[PDB]
Amino acid sequence: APWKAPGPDDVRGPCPMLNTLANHGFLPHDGKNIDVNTTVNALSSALNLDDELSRDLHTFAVTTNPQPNATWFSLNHLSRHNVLEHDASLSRQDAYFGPPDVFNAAVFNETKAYWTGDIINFQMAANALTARLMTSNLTNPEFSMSQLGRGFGLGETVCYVTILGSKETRTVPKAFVEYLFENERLPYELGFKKMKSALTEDELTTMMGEIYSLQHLPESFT
Amino acid sequence: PWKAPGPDDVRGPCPMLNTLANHGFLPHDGKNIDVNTTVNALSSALNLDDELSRDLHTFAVTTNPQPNATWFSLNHLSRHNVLEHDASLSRQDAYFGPPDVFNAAVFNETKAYWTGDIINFQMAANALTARLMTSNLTNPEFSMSQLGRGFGLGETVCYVTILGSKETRTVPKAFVEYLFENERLPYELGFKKMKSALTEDELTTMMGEIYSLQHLPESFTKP
Amino acid sequence: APWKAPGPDDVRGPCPMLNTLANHGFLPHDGKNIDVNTTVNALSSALNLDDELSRDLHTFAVTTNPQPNATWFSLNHLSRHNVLEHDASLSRQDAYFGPPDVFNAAVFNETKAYWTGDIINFQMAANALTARLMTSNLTNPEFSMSQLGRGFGLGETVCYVTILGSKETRTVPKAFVEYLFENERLPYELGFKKMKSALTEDELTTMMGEIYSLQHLPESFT
Amino acid sequence: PWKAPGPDDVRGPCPMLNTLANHGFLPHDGKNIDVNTTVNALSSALNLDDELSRDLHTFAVTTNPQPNATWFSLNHLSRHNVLEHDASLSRQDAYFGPPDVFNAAVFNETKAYWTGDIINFQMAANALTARLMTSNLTNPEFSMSQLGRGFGLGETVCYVTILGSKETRTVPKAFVEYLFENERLPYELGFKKMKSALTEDELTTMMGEIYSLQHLPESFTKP
Ligand code: HEM
Ligand code: HEM
Ligand code: HEM
Ligand code: HEM
Ligand SMILES: [Mg+2]
Ligand SMILES: [Mg+2]
Ligand SMILES: [Mg+2]
Ligand SMILES: [Mg+2]
Repeated sequence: APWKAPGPDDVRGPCPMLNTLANHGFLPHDGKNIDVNTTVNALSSALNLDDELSRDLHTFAVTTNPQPNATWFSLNHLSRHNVLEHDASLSRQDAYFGPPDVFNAAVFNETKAYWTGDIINFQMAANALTARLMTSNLTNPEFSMSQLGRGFGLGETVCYVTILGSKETRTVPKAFVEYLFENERLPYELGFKKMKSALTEDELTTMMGEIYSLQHLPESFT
Repeated sequence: PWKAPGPDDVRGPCPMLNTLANHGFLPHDGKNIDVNTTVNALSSALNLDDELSRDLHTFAVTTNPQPNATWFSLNHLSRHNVLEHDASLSRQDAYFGPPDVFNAAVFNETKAYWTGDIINFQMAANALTARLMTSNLTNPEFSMSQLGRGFGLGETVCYVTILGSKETRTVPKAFVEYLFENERLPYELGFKKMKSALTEDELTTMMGEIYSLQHLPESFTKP
Repeated sequence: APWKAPGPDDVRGPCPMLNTLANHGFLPHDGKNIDVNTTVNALSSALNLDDELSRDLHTFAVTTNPQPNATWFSLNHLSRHNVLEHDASLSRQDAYFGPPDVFNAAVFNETKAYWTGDIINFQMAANALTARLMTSNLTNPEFSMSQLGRGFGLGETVCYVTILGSKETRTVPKAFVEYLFENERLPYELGFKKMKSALTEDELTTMMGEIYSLQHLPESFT
Repeated sequence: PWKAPGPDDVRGPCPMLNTLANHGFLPHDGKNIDVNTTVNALSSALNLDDELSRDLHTFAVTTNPQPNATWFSLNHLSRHNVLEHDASLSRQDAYFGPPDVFNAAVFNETKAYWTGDIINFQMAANALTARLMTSNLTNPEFSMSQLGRGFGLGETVCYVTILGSKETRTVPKAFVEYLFENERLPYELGFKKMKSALTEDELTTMMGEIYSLQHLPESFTKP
């Protein structure tokens, strides 16, 4: 598949998947001026997400554009700390410790430890998210996790399992996920093909609850 | 054979010594255990090396309140922050409740990190890491000395390699759940004691291995 | 593929591949009384080795049978230290430290470190063998490595790369090799199919020289 | 710009300081380097944090034979078993030859462990492990104190993360080969100094990471 790394005047953000889609040219390769038609059609073409889900993700995205009531966004808008970006990411530093947009191999090394099989299931995904939340809470004196941010993390975890893998079996090959994060390239060469049955909002919300139910966080946690 | 403990039979915070008492390898009432009793029990039931068993006994007797004692009883082992410590896999922290008896809610956290039918060292490291972070975040009196940290590493190596294989560094998950939940050796699941006795040097090496696979904060207590 | 773990009265040896072939029933599942017809036909059927190579491997094997001039062997005969079995194995302890027949995860952990890619090439294989030789030399006060034993190690390394992988490209997927060693099961479920062009003795000998040329051992080494 | 060293220009065992002298970040003759010169050179050429640069200077001046010196020259750094040590990646052990100049045969061993076009921390750990074992097996005067062991870890973290990325913990192999073989910064290969300055704490953390990926004997010197 066509793919090109970002250059000096291209922008990227904290989302491994949107970065990947820009690298492949499903989104503008420069990462800029992403309109709602582009978002819906890109997420459909690359990943077979349902339009409603894609449109709602776009609606979230444009809240990071500093222009009031904007209808578009750019990938670097997404990076601003504690808007959509949050602490306890799986592959990025907390803003307190470093720029929270770029891939960090040490953070990802922690996450990967909890993927203790060739196939990632929801318990493993829940464990990784729990670990990262506890690590941030213990080490970051500016740690914050709002109700919204907690929901964002649940959605992000459901997304890498079920959009790279199977919403039906709630599993994904570990290699697919490592490839996406480490390369910001879709794992086509490992055999990845987009899902046949489009992921809906209702399916995503249901599965977010499932991940939540498998986590083992302190009762006082958000 | 196996017999449940009665109200006069003392037990402690160690799932394995409790189990050995229930089978009569140790005195069934859990009391007055001297070094020959410890060594015979660990050798006969589990084929630990005698040097390791003797050194474990030496640790155990430090929990006896009586000075210059050469023996201990299982309830002595429950004394908080002598050999017993926070972030146990199957017991409550002493701050929250009695730290001797099995606690299903705590064990449910631990089991979540044992992802397959076979537990490996990464899974075991993950469970210990999670329990340490949970205690640190929830217990306002949490303590974990370098000594306690080392104790936890030893305990984790013990359930994997004494119920399982030091050679493959794995154990069937069902063996471990059976020991903790029943305090009975998993004979009926096929368990047979190791052919090659576990030595102190092997245990020490494997403690470092578990440590190396954990993902705790860099500032977190080291063993 | 049919496969069964060994039971109490089955015997196994220090060779991960012969153990595997017994588990699949290409060799007698009990590991006993392996005649030359069985060896040649099993290595052909499972792995497509040339008959001459298989016959010569059998001729080596029977030297471990304590019966003088035996025409057959059993897998546990192979384990006897410093006959065909040698120090600096990739997945077994040196005899000085432990029984040198069974898989050891700590030894294999060292070996695997040198397979620094998803595809193992000859430089990586040479590096792993070099590392294990140096580790044994440094730690084992009874370390021995004869000229024959050194040759045996070269052959063993060429075998896991080119019999699980490709003699043509001199590479093998790392996952195939890890699967064979850790499971003593052929990596069929990962996509393994035996080579189309049978491996010959001449090819093996040539490639043994290639591995040798890529190693970085002390000049004083055997 | 870059200028080769002449016969009056002293050089030492550090590929990077030699390189910085060749580019004139350090005095081209390699002499009389004070703390402001060190800090300016490391900041301007490589964007190291100033605290790290100052502490590196403090190490460097211990190699000056003159007591109470606040400066050093590059050849001072070559003094065996002060900061210079055995099992270097690109230099001979002092027992076998001068331990300051680049040695292609030694570097050929090191490069063998850099298996792809990109060097990661496992590859770097492997190269260091191999060189340590080679020196131990071949040099009858081999020495590796805990201090020297730590020095080696720091040097390995430095070529990966100062030429490459501390964020991804990788570097292009060609950048590293270019620095060692030419003692010239690999500008023509696309190298640009890091945007986020490397700190002492980051370096220390990554030294522990390299250590954790090495496969040395359990008895081998620890940092
Ligand atoms: C317009 C659509 C999308 C938007 C606006 C968006 C936005 C974001 C943002 C702002 C973050 C950073 C949160 C943080 O970790 O601090 C993020 C992370 C993430 N996104 Fe997206 N995303 C989109 C689509 C997708 C899709 C389709 C996937 C499918 C795999 C995905 C997977 C992820 C994952 C797994 C993370 C977590 C990264 C980490 O924790 O290191 N995203 N996304
Ligand atoms: C004389 C020998 C022994 C002594 C004195 C001893 C002592 C103890 C003590 C005091 C604890 C409580 C630590 C804590 O979790 O707070 C403990 C826990 C533990 N012991 Fe032992 N033990 C002995 C032998 C064994 C053996 C042979 C095994 C083999 C499986 C074993 C497995 C464990 C495990 C897995 C724990 C952790 C339980 C948990 O975290 O919930 N112990 N032991
Ligand atoms: C009749 C045929 C064979 C015989 C007699 C034989 C014998 C042996 C013996 C005695 C060893 C132990 C050497 C040691 O590591 O100490 C060994 C190891 C080994 N064998 Fe075989 N083998 C045969 C066929 C094969 C085949 C077809 C393969 C193909 C992959 C293979 C792969 C290996 C490997 C990779 C090792 C090294 C194990 C290690 O170092 O941990 N062998 N073999
Ligand atoms: C004032 C700052 C520095 C001082 C005093 C210093 C000192 C030294 C010394 C004495 C050695 C020889 C150790 C040995 O291999 O025996 C050395 C080696 C080394 N230095 Fe530096 N160094 C400095 C800065 C740097 C920087 C900024 C880098 C970044 C790439 C670097 C990279 C290396 C490497 C990779 C080696 C190992 C060479 C080998 O093993 O062949 N150094 N340094
Ligand atoms: Mg974040
Ligand atoms: Mg406790
Ligand atoms: Mg061997
Ligand atoms: Mg040196």
